[PDB]
Amino acid sequence: QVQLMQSGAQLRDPGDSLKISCKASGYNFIDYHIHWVRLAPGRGLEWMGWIDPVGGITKYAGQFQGRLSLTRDTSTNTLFLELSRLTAGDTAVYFCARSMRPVDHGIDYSGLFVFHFWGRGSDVLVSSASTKGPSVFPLAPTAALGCLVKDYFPEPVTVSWNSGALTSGVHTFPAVLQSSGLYSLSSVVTVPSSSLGTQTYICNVNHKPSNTKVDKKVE
Amino acid sequence: SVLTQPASVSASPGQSITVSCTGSRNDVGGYDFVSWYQRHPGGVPKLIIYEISKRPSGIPQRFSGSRSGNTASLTISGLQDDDEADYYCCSYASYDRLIFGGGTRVSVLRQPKAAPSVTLFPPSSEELQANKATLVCLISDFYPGAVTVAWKADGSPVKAGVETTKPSKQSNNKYAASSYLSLTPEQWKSHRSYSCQVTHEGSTVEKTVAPT
Repeated sequence: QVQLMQSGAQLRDPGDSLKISCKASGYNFIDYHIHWVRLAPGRGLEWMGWIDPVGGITKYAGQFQGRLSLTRDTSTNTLFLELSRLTAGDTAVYFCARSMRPVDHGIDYSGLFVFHFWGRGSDVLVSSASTKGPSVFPLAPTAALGCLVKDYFPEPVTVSWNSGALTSGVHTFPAVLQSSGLYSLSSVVTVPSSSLGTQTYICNVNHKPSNTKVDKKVE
Repeated sequence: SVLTQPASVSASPGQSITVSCTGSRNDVGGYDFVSWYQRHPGGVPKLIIYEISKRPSGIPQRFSGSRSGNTASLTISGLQDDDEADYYCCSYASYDRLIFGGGTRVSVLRQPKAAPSVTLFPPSSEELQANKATLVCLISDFYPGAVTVAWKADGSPVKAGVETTKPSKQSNNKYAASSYLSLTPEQWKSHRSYSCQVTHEGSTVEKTVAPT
């Protein structure tokens, strides 16, 4: 019956604040410390801090000191996280989680140190884009050749080859998100070499959000 | 601080694996408050072990935890498909801190291991003329879906400007990933080579490109 209901995903500008909420039910709200933890790319889970619902006392992890504020509204059983001055490093999934057991002050703190029930997570992306069309570059060369579809926002992009005629050996990779907050992907085709120079290869890129339709010949 | 875990481990159904979590006397070694969390791709973390070796409700005894010195270990016997996940250790740290490990991908092998095909592209002439440079490392057809990528400029490690994707399941149940190194053109032309190094199941594949 223990449930933690988090607010949803968000897209935020660098320099904005992130505010998320977590509503608790199925237990006596004031008896349990609440933790916030995030899952950030290239990093594992990262503990952010805890809050005591009794008097609102908190403890913040070192890296969030001076930019994190955890609060609570007891009358609505709701917990709030406010994270200030966002950067690209704050793109992550944010979780609230309940401590295992109430604290017995001066006697036992063991239950404070375990995350037992978890919110569903708030998937956050920090980007100051703004719709933006990609720049397309050839990836010059069985041999492998491609197109780099660089710096667009938002998803998606579609790539075909030779006006749709070429499909075998085509591998269009999932996009990466750069610290600029812009997406890039590559599409690669593996062609019989000897057909090289004999055959022309053109990638046809479409980014509907910005209404860009680019053809790029790969020499 | 980040407790140190291996990047990945794998085994077949019915077998056992162990994941280590190495910390210090001010955390794993200093207190009996070590816990482990299981997280499925796209999923929510779930508590598996607490106080080093205790199991909460709903966890079968084939999951077990231990500690030796500053290193905690999670062992999973009788591996099942549901066990494929990222596992994170966590410890209390003095004073009034909690710290996580970097996570370990446990894979439950359901087809043979397959090493990654790696293709590295240098920056295009057109991109350089736009006063920018990107190296593109494409990684395909590997199984199971766990890799790490490191970049070298000449003989040295390069950490700045690297963005790497998570593995994505392909149609054929193998995986694909990619890594991008963003450089200034000056930076690109100032070295004699750049390398993309892809590690998978303990072996590293390396591709190299040169500005000249």
